[PDB]
Amino acid sequence: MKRFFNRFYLDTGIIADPSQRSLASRVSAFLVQGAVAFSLLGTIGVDTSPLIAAAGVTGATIGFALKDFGTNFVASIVLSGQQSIRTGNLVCIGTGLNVVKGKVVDWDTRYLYLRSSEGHLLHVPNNMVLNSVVTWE
Amino acid sequence: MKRFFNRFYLDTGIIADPSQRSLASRVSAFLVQGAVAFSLLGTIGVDTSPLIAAAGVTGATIGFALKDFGTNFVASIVLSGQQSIRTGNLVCIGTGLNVVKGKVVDWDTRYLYLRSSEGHLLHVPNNMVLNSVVTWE
Amino acid sequence: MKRFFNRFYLDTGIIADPSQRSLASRVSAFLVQGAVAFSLLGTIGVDTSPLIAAAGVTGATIGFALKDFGTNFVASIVLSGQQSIRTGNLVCIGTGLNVVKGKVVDWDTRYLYLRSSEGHLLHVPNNMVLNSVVTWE
Amino acid sequence: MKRFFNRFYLDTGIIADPSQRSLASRVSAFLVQGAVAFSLLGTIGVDTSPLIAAAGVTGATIGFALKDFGTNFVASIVLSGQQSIRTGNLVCIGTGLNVVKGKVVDWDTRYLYLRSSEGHLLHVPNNMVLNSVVTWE
Amino acid sequence: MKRFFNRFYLDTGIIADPSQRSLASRVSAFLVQGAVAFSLLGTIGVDTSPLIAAAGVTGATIGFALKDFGTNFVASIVLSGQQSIRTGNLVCIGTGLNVVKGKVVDWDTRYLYLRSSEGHLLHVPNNMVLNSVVTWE
Amino acid sequence: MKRFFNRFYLDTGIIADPSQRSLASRVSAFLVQGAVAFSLLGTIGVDTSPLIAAAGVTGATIGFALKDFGTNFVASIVLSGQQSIRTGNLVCIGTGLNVVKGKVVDWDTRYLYLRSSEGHLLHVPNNMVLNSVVTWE
Amino acid sequence: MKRFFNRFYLDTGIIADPSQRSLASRVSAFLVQGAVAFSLLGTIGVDTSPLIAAAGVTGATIGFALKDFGTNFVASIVLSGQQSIRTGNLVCIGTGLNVVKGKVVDWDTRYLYLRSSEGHLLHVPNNMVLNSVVTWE
Repeated sequence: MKRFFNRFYLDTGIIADPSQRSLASRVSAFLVQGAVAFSLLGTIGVDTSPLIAAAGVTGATIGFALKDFGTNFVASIVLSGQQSIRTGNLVCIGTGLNVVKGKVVDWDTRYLYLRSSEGHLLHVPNNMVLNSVVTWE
Repeated sequence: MKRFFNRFYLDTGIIADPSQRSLASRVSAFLVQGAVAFSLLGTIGVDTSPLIAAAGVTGATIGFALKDFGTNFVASIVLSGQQSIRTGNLVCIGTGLNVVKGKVVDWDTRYLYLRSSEGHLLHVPNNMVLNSVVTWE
Repeated sequence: MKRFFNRFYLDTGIIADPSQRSLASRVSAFLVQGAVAFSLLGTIGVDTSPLIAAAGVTGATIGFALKDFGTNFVASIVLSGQQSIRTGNLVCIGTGLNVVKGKVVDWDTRYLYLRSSEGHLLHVPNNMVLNSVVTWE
Repeated sequence: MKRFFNRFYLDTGIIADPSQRSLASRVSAFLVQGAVAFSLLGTIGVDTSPLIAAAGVTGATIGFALKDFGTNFVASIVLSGQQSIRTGNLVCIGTGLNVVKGKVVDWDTRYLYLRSSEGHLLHVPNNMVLNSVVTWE
Repeated sequence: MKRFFNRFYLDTGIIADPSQRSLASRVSAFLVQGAVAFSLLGTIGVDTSPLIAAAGVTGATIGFALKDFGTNFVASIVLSGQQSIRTGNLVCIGTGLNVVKGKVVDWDTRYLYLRSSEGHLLHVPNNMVLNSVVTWE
Repeated sequence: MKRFFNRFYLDTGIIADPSQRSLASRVSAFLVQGAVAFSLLGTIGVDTSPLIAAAGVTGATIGFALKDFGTNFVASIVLSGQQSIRTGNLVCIGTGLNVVKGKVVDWDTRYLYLRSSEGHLLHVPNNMVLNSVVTWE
Repeated sequence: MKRFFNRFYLDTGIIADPSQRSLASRVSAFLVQGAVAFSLLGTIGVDTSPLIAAAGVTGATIGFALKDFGTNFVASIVLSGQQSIRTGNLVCIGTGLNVVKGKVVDWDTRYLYLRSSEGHLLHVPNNMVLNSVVTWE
C-alpha cells in the first residue's frame, strides 16, 4: 500500500519532495493497516472502545500540535500557480508598520524568500503571505 | 454520480470554474461512495467503529487545515452581486493605518485586485474585504 | 413541507427577503426529509453510523465556513427595531482611530450604509455595529 | 407547560420583559415537548440517531450564531444591582485611547446609554462594560 | 441534599456569600436529583438519548454563556490570600498605556476597588488582575 | 489510595507544596473512587449514561474555568531548572512598550517576583514569562 | 515495551535528549499497557464507559494544559535543519516595534539564544521564531 500511496501523492501533487512523500506514504500506510487491524479485532468480539479512545486522543493531540506546520503547508500548496509571486517580481507584503519589501528569489513549503535592498534574506511564512495585502510592483 | 454532482454545482452556482467544479465533483462522488460502502459493510456485521473514527479524525484535520481557503471561497461566493465592488469603482478598504486604496480591475475567488495610483497591483483577500469598512467613492 | 416552512419563516420574521426565504425553506425541507429517510432506513436494521458521521462532518464544516455570514445575519435581525439607527440619523461608530462618521441612508442584512460628509458610501458590517460604541448625534 | 415556564422565568428574574418572557416560554415549551416526543418514539423501537444528530447540529449552530446576544444578555443580568452604574452617576469606561465618558441615563438588556458632555447618546454594549475598567466619579 | 451541599460549599470555602451559597446549593441539588431520575428512568428501559442530548446541549450553552462570570469568580477565589493585594496597599496594575493606579479599599467577587489620587473609584475585574503585571509600592 | 497519590506527586515532582499536594491527592483519590463506583454500578445493569454525561459536563466546565491557573502552574513547572531566571539575575521581560525590568528575588507557582530599580515589587505571571523574550544581563 | 519505544524515539529523531526520551518512553509504555488492560477488562463484560470517560477527560485537560510546551517542542523539531538559523549568523526576528537583533549562540528545545550587541542573552521562544519574519544578514 506504500507504493499506491506514493503514486497517489505524486499524481495529486499534494507533496512533491521525495523525502516528505515517502514519510507521508509510510505514515498513511501504517494508519490504514492499524485501522484495518482494529476493525478486524472488533469484528470477532474483542472490545475496542479503549483502543479507539486512546488512538483518537493521541491523534487529536498530535494534529493540534502540528497546526502551524499544517497551515504553512496548505498555504504553500494553495499559493502555487500564482502570477504575482514569481522569481524576479518586486513584491511587497503587509500594510502599516508591519511591512515587508524585497524581491522573490526562491519558494519553499515553509518560507518565502525575499531579497531586501541591502541584501538581507527575508523568510516570510506562507501563512502570513496568504492573509495579507500582497503588493506587486 | 460524478455527472449529477457536476450538474448540481453548475446549477446552484457555488463553483463556476470548470477545473474546481470537476475536482469538487470527483471528491464528493468518492466521499459518497465511501460512505455507502462503509454503511453496507456495517450492515452485515463487520465492525466499523475504528474505520469511522479514523475517517472522522482525518476529515476534521483536513477541514481545519483548509479553514483559510474555505473562508476565502465563502467570502467570494457571498460578495457576488454587490454593486459597490465592480470594475471601475474607486473603492477603499480599511480604517486607520491599515488602509487600502485603488480601483477594482478584476475579481478572483482568492484575491480582489485593485489598481493603485502608482500602478501597483494590490491583492486584497476576500475575507478581509468581508470584515472591513468598504468605502466606495 | 416547503410551504409550511415558508409560512413559518414569514410569520416569525427571521427572513423577509422572498428569495432568501425560498432558499431557506427548500434547504430546511430537504434536511428534514433526509433526516426522516435516514431514521426510517435505520429503523429496519440497515446501519446508519457512517452516513450519520459523514453528514455531521459535512454539516459542521459548512456551518463553520458560513460563520461570518451567519453572524452578520444574526446582527441584522437583532438590531432591528432600534431607535438610534434610523434613516436620517447622524450616527458615529467606533472609538479611537477606527472611527466611522456619516448619516444612515439604507439598511441591509449584510451591510449598513452611511453617507459620509464628502459623499462616499460607507459599508459598515452589522457585526461591527453590534460590538462597538454607537454614538448618535 | 407554557404557563409554568412563564412563572419560572418571572420568579427567577432571568427575563423581565413580557415579550421576551413569552417568547422564551414558548421556545422552552416547544423544546421540552419535542424532546419528550423523541424519547417516546425511541422507546418503542424506532431509530432516533439521525433525528438526534440533526437536532443537535442545528441547535449548536443556532447557539453559536447567537453568542454575542447571549453574552450581552448575561452581562445585563449580572451587572444588575450594581451601585456604581446608576442613573445620574458620571461613569467612565475604558483605559487608554478607547475611553468612554458620560452620565448614565437608562439601562437596556443590549446597550448602556450614556449622555455625553455635548449631548450625544452613547450606546455601550454591556459585554464591553463587564470586561473593562469602570471609573465612577 | 441541599443542606449537605450547603455544608460542603461552606467548608471548602469556594463560596462565602450566603445568598450565592444557597443558590449554588439549590442548583446542585436539582441537578443531582435530575441526573438520578434520568438514570432510574433509563434503567427500566425507557429511552434517554434525546433527553440526555437536550440536557447536554442546554448545559453547554449556559456554561459558555457564563464564561466571563465564571472566570471572574475563579480569579477571585484564586487571588485570595495574596499579600500584595491588601487594603491600604498602593498597587498598580497594567503595563504601557493601559495602566491603573490607586489604593485598594475593598475586594469583591466580580470587581477589585481602587481609590484613585483624585478620589474616583476604579472597578478592575479580577480576571484582568490575574493576567497582568501587578506592581506593589 | 490517598497515600499512594501523595507519594506519586512527591516523587514525580509535579507538586511540591504540602497543602497543594494533599488537596490534589484527595481530589484524585475521590475521582478514582467515583469512577470505580460508577463502573461497578454500570456492570450489574443500572444505566449510567445520564451520570456519565452530567459528570463529564461538570468536569469540562470546571476544567475550562481553571484554564488560567492551570496554565500558570504548568509554566511554573516547566520553567524550573532554568539558568537565566535565578535569584540575583537582572532579567528583562517583554519587547516594545510592554517591558518589565528588575531583579529576581523569589519564585512562586503563580507569580514571578522582580525588584524594580525604585524598590517596587513586580508580580509577573509565569505564563507571560513563558511566551516572551526573556533578556538576561 | 519501554526499550522498543526508546529505540523508536531514538531512530525517528523526535526526541534526542536522553532524559526526555526516557520519560516519554515510560509514559508511552504506561499508556499502552493501560489501554490494553482496559480493553481486556471490557472484553469479558465489565463496563468501561465511566473509566473511558474519566481517562479521556483527564487526558484532554492535561493536553490542553501543555499546549505551549508542545507547540514549542514542535517548532524546535520543525526548525531543525535550517540554514538561516545557525551558530554565527546575525539573524533578526520580528517586524515593527517588536524586533529582536543578535547573533545565534546556542539552540534549545524551549528557547533560541541570541547574543545582543551589548552582551545580553536573549531567549526567543521557538514558537515566535516560527511565526515571524526571520531576517538573516
